[PDB]
Amino acid sequence: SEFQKVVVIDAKGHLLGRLASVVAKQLLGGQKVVVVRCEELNISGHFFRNKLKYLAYLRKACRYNPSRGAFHFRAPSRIFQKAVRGMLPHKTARGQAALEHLQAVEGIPPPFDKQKRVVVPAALRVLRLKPGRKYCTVGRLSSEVGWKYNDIVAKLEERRKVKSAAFYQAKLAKQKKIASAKEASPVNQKLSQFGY
Amino acid sequence: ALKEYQVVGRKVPTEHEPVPKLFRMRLFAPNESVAKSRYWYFLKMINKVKKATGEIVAINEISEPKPLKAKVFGIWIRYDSRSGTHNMYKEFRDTTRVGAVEAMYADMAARHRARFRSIRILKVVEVEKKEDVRRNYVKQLLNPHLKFPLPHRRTKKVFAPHRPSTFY
Amino acid sequence: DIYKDETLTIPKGVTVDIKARNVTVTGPRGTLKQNLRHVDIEMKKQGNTIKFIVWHGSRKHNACIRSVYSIINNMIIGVTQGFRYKMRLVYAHFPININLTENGTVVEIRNFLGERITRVIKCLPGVTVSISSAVKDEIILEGNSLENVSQSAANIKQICNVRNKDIRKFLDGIYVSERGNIE
Amino acid sequence: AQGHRLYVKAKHLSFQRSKHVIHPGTSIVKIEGCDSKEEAQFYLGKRVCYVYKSSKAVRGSKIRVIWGTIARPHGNSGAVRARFVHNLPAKTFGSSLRVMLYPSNI
Amino acid sequence: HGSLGFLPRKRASRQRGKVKAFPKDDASKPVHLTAFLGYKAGMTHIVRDLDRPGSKMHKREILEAVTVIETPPMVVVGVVGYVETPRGLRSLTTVWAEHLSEEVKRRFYKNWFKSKKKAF
Amino acid sequence: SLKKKSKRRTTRLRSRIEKKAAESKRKQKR
Amino acid sequence: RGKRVVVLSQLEDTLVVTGPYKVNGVPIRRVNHRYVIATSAPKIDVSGVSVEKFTKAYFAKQKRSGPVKKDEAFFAENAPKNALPAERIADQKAVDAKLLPAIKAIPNMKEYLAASFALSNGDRPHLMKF
Amino acid sequence: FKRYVEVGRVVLVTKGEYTGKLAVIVDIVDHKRALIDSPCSEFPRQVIRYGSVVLTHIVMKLPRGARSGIVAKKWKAQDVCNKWASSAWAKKLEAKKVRSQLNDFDRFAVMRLKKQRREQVNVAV
RNA sequence: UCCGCAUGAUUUAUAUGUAUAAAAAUAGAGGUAGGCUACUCUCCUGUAUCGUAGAAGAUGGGCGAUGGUUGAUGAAACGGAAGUGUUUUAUUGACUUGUCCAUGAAAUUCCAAUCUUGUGCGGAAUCGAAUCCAUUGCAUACGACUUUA
RNA sequence: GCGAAACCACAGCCUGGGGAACGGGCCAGGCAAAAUCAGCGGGGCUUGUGGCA
RNA sequence: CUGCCGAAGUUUCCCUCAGGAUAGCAGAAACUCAGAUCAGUUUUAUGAGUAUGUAAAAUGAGAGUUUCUAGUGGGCCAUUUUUGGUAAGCAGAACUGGCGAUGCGGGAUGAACCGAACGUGAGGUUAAGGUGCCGGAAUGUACGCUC
Repeated sequence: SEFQKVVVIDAKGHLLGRLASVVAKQLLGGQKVVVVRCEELNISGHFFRNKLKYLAYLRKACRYNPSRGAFHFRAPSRIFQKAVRGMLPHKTARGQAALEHLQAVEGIPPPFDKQKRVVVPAALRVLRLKPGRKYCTVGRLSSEVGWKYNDIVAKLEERRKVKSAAFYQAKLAKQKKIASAKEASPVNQKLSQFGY
Repeated sequence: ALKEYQVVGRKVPTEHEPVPKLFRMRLFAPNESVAKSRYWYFLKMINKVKKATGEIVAINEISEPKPLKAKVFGIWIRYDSRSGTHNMYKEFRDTTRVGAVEAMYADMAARHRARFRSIRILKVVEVEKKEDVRRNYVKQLLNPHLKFPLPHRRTKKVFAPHRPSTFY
Repeated sequence: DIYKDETLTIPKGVTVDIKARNVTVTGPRGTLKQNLRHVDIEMKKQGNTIKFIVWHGSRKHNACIRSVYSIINNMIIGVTQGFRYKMRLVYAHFPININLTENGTVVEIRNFLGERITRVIKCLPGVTVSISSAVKDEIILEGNSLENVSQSAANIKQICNVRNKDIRKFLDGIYVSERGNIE
Repeated sequence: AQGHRLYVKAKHLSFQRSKHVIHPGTSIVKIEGCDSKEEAQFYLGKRVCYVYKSSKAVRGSKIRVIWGTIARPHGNSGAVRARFVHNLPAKTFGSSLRVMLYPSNI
Repeated sequence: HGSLGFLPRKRASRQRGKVKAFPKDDASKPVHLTAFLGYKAGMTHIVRDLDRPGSKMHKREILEAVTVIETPPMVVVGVVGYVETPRGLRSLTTVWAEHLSEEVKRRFYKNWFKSKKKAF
Repeated sequence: SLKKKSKRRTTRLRSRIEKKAAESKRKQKR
Repeated sequence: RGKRVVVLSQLEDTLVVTGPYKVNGVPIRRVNHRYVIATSAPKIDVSGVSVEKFTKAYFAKQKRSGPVKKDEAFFAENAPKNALPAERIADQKAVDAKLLPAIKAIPNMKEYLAASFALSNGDRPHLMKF
Repeated sequence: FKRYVEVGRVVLVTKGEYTGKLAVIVDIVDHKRALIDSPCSEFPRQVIRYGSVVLTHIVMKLPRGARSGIVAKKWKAQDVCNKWASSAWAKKLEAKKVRSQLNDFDRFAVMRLKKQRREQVNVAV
């Protein structure tokens, strides 16, 4: 609704195609998008079903010089980028330029873990899929078809959450202090008639 | 939306029948013309009276006498199936007879992939005695202490900042 | 159907905390932590009763409500009475040699059918294997969780299966005899 | 220094088009903050502006401007139609435009 | 035919064989080196008593062709640390020694004679 | 695809499905 | 642009409008009504000041005597000293004398007019009731 | 839970032309529709769905299918209003509504007071 | 290479406030004090929170608080996943609406700061490699590759 | 160092589809980084089960 | 070079042959009646066993001619009938339209499918088909089915 220079999307609990469709529209709209925490993206359908959907992707390779053939990227960030790229006119210069405005990373690197991460309610699993419906995480689905960095990313995520929690405790301690001083001022209720 | 019409019709007076009998039926149509057309089709199929030989003497839209009293309706219909012959009876609970018919039509198009063409509504009846209610789902609705969590809460401004509560 | 119900009366089993689909059922015998995240059902704890509630559930979803009741009842039995499994060895010619390690959580099997492969099994957590003296050459598996004790009893039985022979004549192996509780 | 911006930020989305035809006569503008047609009635008639920078410096001023007018709402999601004196180049899909609060009627 | 595991059959882009894999690190074991670097001098043959039970020449003499490679003791001249990253190992830092002999300084130039010997 | 065949019926099938349906209807009429 | 100014008189096409020059420094000017947002701020009385002396010819430019005139000498002339008559300040000061008591009476008003209007992030004009 | 579709629960309408109004559920027509009514004169008794309401935390006793007069009398007796408004949830909504009606001059009034409020920044050393 | 004035300016998918870092579940989470906690309270998206008042932000005065606030600093601590920084600071010089006053804007008389090269400034210090020619043979159709010089 | 000719609408990656002939141009994809040297010449049928009374 | 008018594939028979004829169409020149003078149409009446014809009300149009003279005389597609028929298609006629001379929107693309018959532009509105993204347009509203 309002644009920023860059948007950092925390991609935990978002559906693959539901999020990739919104991102495809925002990129052509002319906005830089960073998708973080890709290895917790969700896809509808039970895990074995989607494992077959991706093992069929491994079957597509040119019979002459397979180095020419299709390249089946395994990282969760690369699978999400494949979804967006297929939802863009990448065979042009405006479609090509839309990819260059898209960043997809697994986990939250230090350049971005100190900024606010927004979510896309048009793609959130809790608001789209009926309860009891089977679904599979991209991070698990990559660690079973070749992606070999699942554990290290989980290891670094645990450390990052610890640091992020410590920051939040400090920020809450400061925030509760100013809130005490916020209510302490008398002018608060001589502006209360304005709703603030 | 549908509206309920009473249509009274008869064939043209003549020497053979100087005073033809009035034939009135209540039928549900979205508009005036559909009600007359459905009336002629019904009278032709049932009694064998030609469209040309007849004429409409009265058409009146009927409102719901108590559009705020929760009521239970039983609907007998003659579904035109793949064999063209099948009978049904479904129960509904709502406040307006047109509402029950409208809900029935959507129910037919869903559970039997039917048309407005294939459905022939025999009789819509108000059922008031609780023990005369047949269907299981409606009966369990009639218990006095009804209570249940809001089913399927499900709830431009893209890029919301905080994770939705999606709960209480 | 809007509301399918199932009711469970809780014995003196002390703590039945149910935070986040996770039940930490603790009784006099011990403590079992179990997860019920896989099902999506309502679990309410009203004093001496536990209410298993499904609102607007399909029959595929509804069938889980009895299963959840049954497994919670099983773990309640475990922290109150425990589970005991007696398996009787059967040897015709070659005695089956059994060695117990780590207070009976690992079983070593030797001389089965004359084989010199060392059939070693690690018992599932919370399962203790002991050799009883009142009845010769039979084994007692003790534990709090029925699932782990029963699966460990299954694991031992499937380890020593006769191969390429006849079930009709070579009917040798380890079989589960009795399925009871500590008291 | 936040005592400025008497305009409203917007973006150029495409030309008015069908799937296999484009008409560069009118351009589709997404006025940021507008999420329906009843809201787009406000900005209907305002002065939209595309600001860009060039190589040659005329007036000793590095900024060139292409003026335009909001013409009609386009769809349900609060996009509008704009008529710029010079049809915007196709390289400016996603480029940011300005929406002056005038001609004012509020 | 020919194995398909050894193509593209092209000249090696290196002269010293690259160790593409090192043994798994286990902290229970204390410290040791994992590799070395020698020069193939040539091969000869030997006679050996064969203590392999069940072999047809258990406790019998055989003759074996052996490769002799000369390995003068290697000199450690630096330490490098790699950090685990989601994008793979990444060389974080490098530290050297003071006295780097002329032998290894030559590795940094295509012409050691014409250079000003200004390395390090 | 994900299947053992192609769901998009080639225009031959889009061509001869309808006519063979027409021959079927003619057969019932006869 | 962005200033807040008090409308003195209603002209044929424009508004003869000024900010109190002692407050913000916006002299009496013609402004077309299409570039004005009429705020619902409390009204300032105008009966105390005469407004007939402001006519279209009163505000009009001088002649030009040709199609082209330029150069910085043309800039060192006029300016808000030379081609600016003293009678205009007499009118300007007379207006300020007759409006400052009204602006002083109601609070924040002199401060409100001294300030400048500007949009902020998340401020949507179609919902803002000015 | 905390929100149950009860005969006698008061709900906050979130869709339609009566958005923001407060009504009470009088009857349960079916799984997707309920009959609601309010003592407020402007709001007529009608059948509304559940996507167009949000359940509140107030449950007041009221017999099934009570008429408009009885519902209003029970609502007044049990003090439903000024009980709903006692919550901080209602206070947040009223604050939002009045803040929507502020004009430019009031916004500058808000400007000045909260800058006075901000500069206190008095904390123990 | 900078000091350094420049000097002409070159400048921005710049940009118009480049404003905002918990974590998890959604048949649930969080907060309060007291002794594993009984109990109280919060949620129902950001229309929120922070900053925002001035010759594009002038020149003075009074009152009130030890503050806010910036440019430049002399230092400590922490941040390796891509450390694009965070913080502690003491400092200086400002600025100094928290509050109230005085000067000045105008005939622009109805709309049309950062970014770096740049080119040089007169003052500082700075003193590498590769190939061909030749050689080697571990390599080689020719390039290339391994050496020597 | 000397030095041709045949041939030439324009060109030259691949999968599927384009009623046919499906192609090198069309459509949907896979993709796609200069300049070259030497070899090799590559270019919706149908099924596991007979006929008469 | 631009503009204007603009068919035909099957007829009228004739033939030794290919063809012509002959129409039809398109025309080119001369001359009646302001008419019941017509119609790829309906209606009423009327006989005979909804249709049939004749006659007359509706409806639209200015309606006739005699004369000479270019081009065409194929086929394909689908509908309706339709006898022989068999695993199964298949064959046979008659009719209808469309296509040849036809671009445009849609169906991913296409000789026939769905809309629409074209001077140069502006604006507005739609048909068919669509509104997640590619792609202009609701990640609309409501009720169900399906793992």
